[PDB]
Amino acid sequence: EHLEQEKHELRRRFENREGEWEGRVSELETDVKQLQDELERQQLHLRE
Amino acid sequence: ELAAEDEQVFLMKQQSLLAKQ
Amino acid sequence: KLSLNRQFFDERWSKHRVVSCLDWSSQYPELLVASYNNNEDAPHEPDGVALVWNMKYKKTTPEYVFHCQSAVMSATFAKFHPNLVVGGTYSGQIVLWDNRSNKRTPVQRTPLSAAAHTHPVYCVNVVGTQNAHNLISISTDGKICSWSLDMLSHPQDSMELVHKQSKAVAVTSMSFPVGDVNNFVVGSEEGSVYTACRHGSKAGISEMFEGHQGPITGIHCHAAVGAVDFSHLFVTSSFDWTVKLWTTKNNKPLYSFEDNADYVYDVMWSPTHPALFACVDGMGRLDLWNLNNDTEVPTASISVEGNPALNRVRWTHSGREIAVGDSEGQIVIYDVGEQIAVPRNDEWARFGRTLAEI
Amino acid sequence: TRITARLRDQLGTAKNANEMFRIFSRFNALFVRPHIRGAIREYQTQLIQRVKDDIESLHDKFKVQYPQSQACKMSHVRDLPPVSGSIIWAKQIDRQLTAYMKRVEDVLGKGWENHVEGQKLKQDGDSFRMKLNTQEIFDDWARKVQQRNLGVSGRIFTIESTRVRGRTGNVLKLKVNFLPEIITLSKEVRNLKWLGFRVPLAIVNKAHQANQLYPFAISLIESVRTYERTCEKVEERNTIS
Repeated sequence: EHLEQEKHELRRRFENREGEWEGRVSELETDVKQLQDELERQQLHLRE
Repeated sequence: ELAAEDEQVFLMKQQSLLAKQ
Repeated sequence: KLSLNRQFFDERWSKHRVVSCLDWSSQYPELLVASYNNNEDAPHEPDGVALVWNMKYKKTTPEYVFHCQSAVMSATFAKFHPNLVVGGTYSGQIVLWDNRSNKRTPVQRTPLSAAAHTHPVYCVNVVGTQNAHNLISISTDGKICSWSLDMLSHPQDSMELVHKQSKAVAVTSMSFPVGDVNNFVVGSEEGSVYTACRHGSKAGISEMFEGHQGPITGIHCHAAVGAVDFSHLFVTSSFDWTVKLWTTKNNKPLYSFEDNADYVYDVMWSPTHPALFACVDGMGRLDLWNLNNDTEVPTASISVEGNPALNRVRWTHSGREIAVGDSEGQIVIYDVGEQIAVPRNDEWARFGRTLAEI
Repeated sequence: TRITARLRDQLGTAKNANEMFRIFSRFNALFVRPHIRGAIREYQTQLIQRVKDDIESLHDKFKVQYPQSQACKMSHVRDLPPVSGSIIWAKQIDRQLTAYMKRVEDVLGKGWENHVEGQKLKQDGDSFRMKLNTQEIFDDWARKVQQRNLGVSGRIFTIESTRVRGRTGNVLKLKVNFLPEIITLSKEVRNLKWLGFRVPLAIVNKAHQANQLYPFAISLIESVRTYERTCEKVEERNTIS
């Protein structure tokens, strides 16, 4: 029973940190996308 | 005559079990 | 112009409750079923209540009463089972009431198992032919389940609705085109409508719309059918005070109305007039917009006495009357003027030209 | 010059700020010509007064606090938890304030803020905008939730006591080990993530797990309810006991 409880808590912390990793990856990709948009805008301003 | 424990008596038994813990 | 015709209010049952839903029976167009959630003022009373009133008689008493342990978030008539009234509750049990039975408790209620619904159900409908009919219900978890009215032990079909990256769609409202049974439209709390397919290769959510920036309050498809088909059109109300007129083909707004200085809580087409539609807000205003006459200002407007916050609105089948339920468990019926409600033969072409213009 | 007569025609009908914007919205080609802009400048000083009233009225709606407002009552109807409900109610007001400010830019053109009238209205809008901050509400909830330390834990079942009419002893009814607030955190965290607030990862865990425990939790109370509902049948007829 103690092994079973430990296994369940490991699955739980596993999934929680996995969701955290997905959120971090999505936020960094959002930063990359926004900053690329700003680079496009600045190049357009350069040509203007 | 085996008879199912009533809800009240079985739950008083479970109260006794939980309380001592 | 709107004329106050009839007001329904039961002191014992409807008092201190919100009106959760409304519907008119097809075979009995003079019959109106309304829902009521739990009353905080009366915890001992039944939480869910559902009252059916009548218009042919002038008696104020509710023609039929029903109640249940769970608060009724939605209700409707069974189109092909005239004795039956279907309801979806807060806990997710699809309750059913038979008017023949003297019992007020639901004769049937679905399990709330993993197979069945497991969240509040805000939209239920019976769609199909007289030969074939299916009870589609959706919960706030995105689970959509088809049931048979004859058996509510286990659904006909069941799945969960997602659109991208397996993100659950908290569905808040739903509608169908006229005559269609496989393809439907759902307005979630995202502010994003989804055209979805019930069954087939592409079953699930087919399209996204960005649209509203707040929760959608109601979604309703075009009901009037005539010379020019407009079933591809639909309307969406939201918490953002805005009412958006859309079509299936375009992915972006065809038009958005923002005259309302309050949360617009429901929107609905007329069943006869193609351009006309109605909406109701929480400030206490019911507004009729006739896009043939104007896509600019309410064609008609009316405020219920005391300005109670209007929650639900339902057009009658004939299109000559509108019923509205407020946050006080009080129903108001307004007869529409014949000039507005009755469509002229050119109203269809007028709405076609208006849609071409935008 | 004919349009100038129409500019007389259209404003005399319209008294509300919104009304003037619609007819003003129609005149899209004439924002290039500084002949109609002067005829707009005839009316400009009025339109800042009109939109000031809408923002005033919008501020008046904000004066009534969210719990007092009808929105809180009917948000409660529509399974919207309170803290998220207050945030959403505030967010819409801020957006409609922004919507009015965009009309002013259309009415007064670009660089309107430099106008003496423009400075005053902009100051009025900014102060109201500050009052509509929604970060203050979300942060307090994260602190308060962490103070409460929600977690189902305990046991799968934790029996509670209920007084039943017609029985002198308290009737113990089997209950799934659960608290009413735990429902709200599932909805609050779900709402807040869409709103854009970065919920604490700890509270994120406590909320989803209760959400993931909800199907099993309601699955169990069916067994409790069915086993209960079966028992009254046995109570009805002592013979089959």
